[PDB]
Amino acid sequence: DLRLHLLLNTSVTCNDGSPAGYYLKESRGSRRWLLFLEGGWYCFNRENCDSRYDTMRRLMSSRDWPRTRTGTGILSSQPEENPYWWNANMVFIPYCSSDVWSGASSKSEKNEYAFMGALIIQEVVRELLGRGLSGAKVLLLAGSSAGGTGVLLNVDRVAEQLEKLGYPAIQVRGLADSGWFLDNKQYRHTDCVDTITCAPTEAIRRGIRYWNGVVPERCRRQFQEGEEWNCFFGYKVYPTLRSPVFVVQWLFDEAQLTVDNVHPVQEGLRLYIQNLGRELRHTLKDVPASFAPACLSHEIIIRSHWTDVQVKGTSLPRALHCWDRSLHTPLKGCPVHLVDSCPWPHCNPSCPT
Ligand SMILES: Cc1ccccc1OCC(=O)Nc1cccnc1
Ligand SMILES: *[C@@H]1O[C@H](CO)[C@@H](O)[C@H](O)[C@H]1NC(C)=O
Repeated sequence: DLRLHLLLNTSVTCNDGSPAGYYLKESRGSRRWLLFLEGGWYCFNRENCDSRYDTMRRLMSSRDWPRTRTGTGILSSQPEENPYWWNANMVFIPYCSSDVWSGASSKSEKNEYAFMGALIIQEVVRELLGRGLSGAKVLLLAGSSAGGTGVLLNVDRVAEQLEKLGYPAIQVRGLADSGWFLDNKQYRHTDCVDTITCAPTEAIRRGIRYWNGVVPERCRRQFQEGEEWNCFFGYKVYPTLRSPVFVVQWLFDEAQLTVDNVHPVQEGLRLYIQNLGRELRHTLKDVPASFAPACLSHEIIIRSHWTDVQVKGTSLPRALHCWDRSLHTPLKGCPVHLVDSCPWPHCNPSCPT
């Protein structure tokens, strides 16, 4: 199991001011480190954050966290469950900031909640250097759903932090799972007046101001003041990134469909769904490290059965291993770019049931 450590710097906090933290299982023979960001939506104003505190409190506070957690999927230490990185040092960072890992604002006389996601990642990295990370050769920052978007927003900052601290030999890389969203037209639509009616772009623009949210520097410089919300969308931020990033994305992601107001399918909805798959596939055509099956699902990398899905005969653990080999051009029988071309959910027989 992975063991809980609360941060020694207790000024870096979850939403309610309790200390943030991480779960760790060391592997002393290994110089590989996997730091995984949890997901779980977000909140963007006082009223909706208050509701989240009543019934989603573990995503806002460490008060009730358990002392241990079992590693699953890519966080498993058994080769049977994790063919890719079973011998690595494993870290699970709980999401308790409700800010897509972007925030840098403390609780104060002016702020009911703290939004410190960007500062939590930096503080975890700092405290791990004293526990073995100083001797690493590869640090893979991974994450699912809001945590996948968090990888995109934070991977280059982790790289800059380690360089400035004097560790230029640690190779920082990202693995973004189910965090690559489209700011597309919705299937049915409403003007932004509450949580359920506010479209992704309008909700993120309000959140960024509420959280004091920060985005990667090169993307910020392209879009400029007031337009930083654009950098939460993978196809817009990815081209600006310098660290290698592997992108895992279902073509018909369930969270994407929910934000699009989609739930015996007639012509209009058939065309909408087929167009969404085509648009997603278009955005990945120049992403050389990617895995994108034609399934209706959400998240995969910490699921126990993540080994089952294949694209063109290649599983996800195999694709990631091929990525590792490519970063030692293309490799015989060891592909890294795997995107389905069939146009309807479950046209791939390996999709999750
Ligand atoms: C849509 C989006 C774009 C960029 C960055 C983050 C985003 O949203 C993450 C998320 O988790 N959304 C969600 C909405 C309702 C129910 N579940 C999930
Ligand atoms: C605690 O965290 C803040 C914010 O990341 C940092 O600037 C500060 O120096 C830390 N405190 C100590 C004693 O390192």
